[PDB]
Amino acid sequence: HSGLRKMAQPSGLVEPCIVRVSYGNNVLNGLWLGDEVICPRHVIASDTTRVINYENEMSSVRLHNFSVSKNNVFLGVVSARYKGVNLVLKVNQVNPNTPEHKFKSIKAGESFNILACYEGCPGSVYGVNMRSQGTIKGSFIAGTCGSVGYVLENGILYFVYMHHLELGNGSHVGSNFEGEMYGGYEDQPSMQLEGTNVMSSDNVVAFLYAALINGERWFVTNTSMSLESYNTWAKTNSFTELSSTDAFSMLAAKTGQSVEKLLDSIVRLNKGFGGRTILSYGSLCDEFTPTEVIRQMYGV
Ligand SMILES: *[C@H](O)[C@H](C[C@@H]1CCNC1=O)NC(=O)[C@H](CC(C)C)NC(=O)OCc1ccccc1
Repeated sequence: HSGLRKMAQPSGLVEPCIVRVSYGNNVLNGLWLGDEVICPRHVIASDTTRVINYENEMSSVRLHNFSVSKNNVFLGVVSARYKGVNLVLKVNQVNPNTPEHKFKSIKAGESFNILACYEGCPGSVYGVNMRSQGTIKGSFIAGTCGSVGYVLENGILYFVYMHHLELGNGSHVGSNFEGEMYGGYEDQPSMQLEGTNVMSSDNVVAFLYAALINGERWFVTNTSMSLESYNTWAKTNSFTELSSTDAFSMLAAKTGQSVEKLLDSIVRLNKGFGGRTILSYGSLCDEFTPTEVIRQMYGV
């Protein structure tokens, strides 16, 4: 009974890039790469608790009003441009600890790492999973805007997320480094709603395989459901369509349960667990990808 737990990738490369950026009373995090610092543009808003006119804020932006710092290092701001909802600051000094990196976007249902930082101090690291609506269930609180999401893929560091805001339902909204807010959300204190959650089927199947590997089998019966039939069902029950079962071959082989037996399990279990649990959860979990589960269980 090893169980199943959300893991992060190490944060070592990312920590030395974090700086503190402030403008007026606002204080948040920046990402210092080469001679550039990146942070949410709302750092410039004179009042972030009411609707913001960003065209009017930028016009009155005076560079000298920025304070960017790390340790005893105070960076000078030589210029500042919007890149979508991200503010981009050319500073007078190159970050000697800049790692080799690239930028990419995260897709619905994919996992990545958060380094959560409080006004410049990196404080925690934990894995997250992008929800259907482009949000994540982070744990962001006051001071953590500009915290950074990243993934390591074959020895290559990708920066993928910059944190911006929290929705009424406790879901969290961020941007990629092209300055597009994931899910299209605006960077405003509008009482925006997330929209309905569509659970990732691939991920829920991964999670059920993890439970089987761990010796929990109650939710498997002597019935299965074909991919096509399951997809017809998921379109009308807030689940994603499953395009292929190839992703799960290893899990199916190791557990002797076909993906199709687990599609049947989802349809039954979505109506309720009947008092029982699965890896301690009393409801379906879609936070782990198939790949995440295979590496964690087998190290492939
Ligand atoms: C920036 O650090 C901050 C992070 C929020 C604060 C608490 N949890 C978070 O994720 N972002 C904002 O304060 C943001 C500003 C833009 C909308 C211009 N406003 C916001 O997120 O309001 C929602 C909220 C605020 C305070 C507590 C709970 C939700």
